[PDB]
Amino acid sequence: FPSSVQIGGLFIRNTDQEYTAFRLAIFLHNTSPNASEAPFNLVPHVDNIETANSFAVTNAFCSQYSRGVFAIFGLYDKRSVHTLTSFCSALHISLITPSFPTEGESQFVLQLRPSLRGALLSLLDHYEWNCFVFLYDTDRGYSILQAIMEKAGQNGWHVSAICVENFNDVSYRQLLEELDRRQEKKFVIDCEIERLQNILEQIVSVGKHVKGYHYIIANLGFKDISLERFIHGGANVTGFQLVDFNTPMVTKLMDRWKKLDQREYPGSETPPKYTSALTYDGVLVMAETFRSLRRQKIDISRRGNAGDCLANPAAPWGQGIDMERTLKQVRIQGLTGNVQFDHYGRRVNYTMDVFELKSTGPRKVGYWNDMDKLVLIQD
Amino acid sequence: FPSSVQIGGLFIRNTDQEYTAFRLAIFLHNTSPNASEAPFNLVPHVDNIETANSFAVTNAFCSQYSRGVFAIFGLYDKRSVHTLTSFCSALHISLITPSFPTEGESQFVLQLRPSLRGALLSLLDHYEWNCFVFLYDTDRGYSILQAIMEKAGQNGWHVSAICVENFNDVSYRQLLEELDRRQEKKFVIDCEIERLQNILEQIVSVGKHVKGYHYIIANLGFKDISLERFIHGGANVTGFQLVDFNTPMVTKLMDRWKKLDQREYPGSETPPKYTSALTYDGVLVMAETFRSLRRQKIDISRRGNAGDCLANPAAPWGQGIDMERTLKQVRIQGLTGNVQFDHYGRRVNYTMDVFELKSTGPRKVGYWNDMDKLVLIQD
Ligand SMILES: *[C@@H]1O[C@H](CO)[C@@H](O[C@@H]2O[C@H](CO)[C@@H](O)[C@H](O)[C@H]2NC(C)=O)[C@H](O)[C@H]1NC(C)=O
Ligand SMILES: *[C@@H]1O[C@H](CO)[C@@H](O[C@@H]2O[C@H](CO)[C@@H](O)[C@H](O)[C@H]2NC(C)=O)[C@H](O)[C@H]1NC(C)=O
Ligand SMILES: *[C@@H]1O[C@H](CO)[C@@H](O[C@@H]2O[C@H](CO)[C@@H](O)[C@H](O)[C@H]2NC(C)=O)[C@H](O)[C@H]1NC(C)=O
Ligand SMILES: *[C@@H]1O[C@H](CO)[C@@H](O[C@@H]2O[C@H](CO)[C@@H](O)[C@H](O)[C@H]2NC(C)=O)[C@H](O)[C@H]1NC(C)=O
Ligand SMILES: *[C@@H]1O[C@H](CO)[C@@H](O)[C@H](O)[C@H]1NC(C)=O
Ligand SMILES: *[C@@H]1O[C@H](CO)[C@@H](O)[C@H](O)[C@H]1NC(C)=O
Repeated sequence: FPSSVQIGGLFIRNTDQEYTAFRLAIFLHNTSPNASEAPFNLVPHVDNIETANSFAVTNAFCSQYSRGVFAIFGLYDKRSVHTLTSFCSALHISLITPSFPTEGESQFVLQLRPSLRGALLSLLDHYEWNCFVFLYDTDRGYSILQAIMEKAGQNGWHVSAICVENFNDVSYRQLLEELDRRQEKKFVIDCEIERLQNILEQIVSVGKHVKGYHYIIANLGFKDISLERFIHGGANVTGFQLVDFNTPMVTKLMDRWKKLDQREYPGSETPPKYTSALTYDGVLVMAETFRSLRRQKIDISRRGNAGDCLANPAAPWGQGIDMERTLKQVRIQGLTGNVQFDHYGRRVNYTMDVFELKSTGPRKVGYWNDMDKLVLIQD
Repeated sequence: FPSSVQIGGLFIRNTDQEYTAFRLAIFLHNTSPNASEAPFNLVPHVDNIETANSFAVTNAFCSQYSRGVFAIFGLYDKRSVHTLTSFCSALHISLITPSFPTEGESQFVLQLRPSLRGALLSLLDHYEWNCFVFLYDTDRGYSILQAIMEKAGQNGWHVSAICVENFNDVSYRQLLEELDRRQEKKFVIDCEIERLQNILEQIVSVGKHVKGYHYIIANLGFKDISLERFIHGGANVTGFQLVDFNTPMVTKLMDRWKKLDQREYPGSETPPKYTSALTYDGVLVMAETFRSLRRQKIDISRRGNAGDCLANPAAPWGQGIDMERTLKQVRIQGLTGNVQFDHYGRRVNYTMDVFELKSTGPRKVGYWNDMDKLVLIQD
């Protein structure tokens, strides 16, 4: 087994913090005082691309492929998910990603991000929502939209779905205005953080951040966002929190996170978002995987592969099958809790806290896990 | 100007008829008795691939790119739209496609298929639908879904959206059953032809093909499908028909179409579907485009380009800009009527007939064009 293991790093636009987390995890691994933890070094070959279109991601993949990576830690969006996952499976180069889960690809894709679908639907039931509007964007695909619209159709919900991509201050006013005329009181928001911040501001500019309005934020990082105004406005706001900041592992990470040079490690100036936590865990998963391969006595090597992604015929890495099988057997504790997978490479046996906004600030009102579903606190 | 022009042909799964149309148009061009029509020959370099995943489409593109094609006539689906359009724009190789329109790509993509969005929404208004279910699949993206759900949210429609991908006879029964319990009477169906045929059968097995049920079929080929049972059942069925079979141009095509050897030209056994008509027009558009380039005295050549799609830096074809600009200026008559485009490469100044199902069979009840919108017949 090699003393150095080559892995790919494929990051896209506005993922500075995630890359900072990637770098920290790798540093902590390579400088570990524990020979058992680090019998090999991780040598990342990284592309940080700002466009993230399909052509550029394909070129990045092929560049990493020719540099002989055994696996790729990679992010994608709607525009690149298909090429990246397709090239990975075709060539048996395992993809480890913190990006939105995707059912299509079923081999060579390990999806660190657990599904929010069940939790979100369970929540809507508990609250007995029947008429609400769904504000959203499509950067992370259409799964949540489809899940909501299907649940709505089977339950006689009157849901008004509205895409807010490319809305300006005017679009919103009009949007928030009409909304005002219909007297919409309940909302589910599913957007990128940047867009989320903006919508929330608009709602506050509108004065619908007061009681009694209710907002459910459909993401895994309730605490990643500033809700000060809503805490003061008095509106209901519910969300999910995958990362538990009151645990030793997260605490220890935070201890180091706060000491990072914010100029050299952009994104360290704020606490890690859930995507950054997922990225850190991804490195933990890869480290465990290579330790396992080593125990299995599988001397991973890509010699003497041509290194050409467009080679005809395609020449898939023969040891890729072992890598992929071993990845999915990983079961470790991470920033995002129990990290464990099914054969499709999807997270299973996981939990997330459910938070509500109270005067005192965010308060935990329960949790959701894939075995018990929604469990609220009660005396 | 070369006497032979190299073009790409990228066809995916179950596109036999479309390729048959492609071949016929090219044959009719190369064997034209008219020197003005054919001052050059069209030399297609074709890939007919059965999987149609992103890896295979990228490899096909690169193979055609290295064979020195000036443009590519290509089909895609949700899985390949991004790679194909991305590679085309990056390398200034114009894509001419009959596939579902896509707003993202704004250069080097000419979209032969006109939008159905306005027509469909106009239709729902005319009929004053407020409560209906939307049966659909996602092979052609989510535009129609989004358009419906947004229109619904702004108009207080109670729409129940249901995706039917991967439904079997059991899924449908349950589906059609529950539907029965809710007493759903009105439906919009937006699926692939194969899936459409199947749903329609299920509905007939259910007995909801009678009066008074209403079905709106959201596609451009009302006549492409067998509705015999519904003609007899007595249900309302409305749809759109882009190709006018009672015109000299279509008639002449049909004259030759029916004489095709159905073994050598699979798909000729039935009348051309609207996608096949679009494919034929695509060749007409390319022929006109090359005739225009010739008049402009633009001696198109890709010498001595490396021919490597993954070349760094990317070396876009310098004459690609002219090709792309000229494509979009094309204005000709085709099987699908007036073929004309805006600078985004989208169809404009087009019309489609609106058909209803009557005892006598399909009867035209009006039309929709992008200037007049919905115009119904009335005494
Ligand atoms: C605001 O959120 C509170 C959360 O407490 C909602 O009240 C809860 O509703 C659930 C389900 O209806 C009950 O099981 C809890 O007992 C309720 N808690 C309390 C303290 O009342 C409330 O419905 C929401 N109100 C609005 C206007 O959105
Ligand atoms: C869910 O995950 C936990 C680990 O986070 C699993 O608990 C472990 O189970 C093993 C047996 O396989 C015990 O030996 C360990 O002591 C447990 N660790 C704990 C409790 O921290 C649990 O088995 C998983 N449940 C599933 C997969 O159904
Ligand atoms: C079935 O379709 C017929 C189409 O004629 C519908 O009747 C038309 O409705 C439109 C708009 O309401 C009117 O402008 C036409 O004058 C109507 N035509 C006729 C002949 O009545 C009818 O509403 C549909 N019925 C059902 C049950 O779906
Ligand atoms: C819509 O398309 C038709 C062609 O199908 C255009 O009609 C032509 O207009 C030109 C002037 O540019 C006339 O010289 C031709 O005689 C017309 N051909 C016909 C009527 O068959 C029409 O201009 C287009 N309208 C638009 C683009 O607004
Ligand atoms: C050393 O690393 C191995 C593998 O990660 C682990 O089992 C062990 O607990 C570590 N030892 C210490 C002292 O942390
Ligand atoms: C010959 O082709 C040119 C260009 O397509 C066209 O303008 C002309 O009408 C054609 N002539 C005949 C007789 O069809």
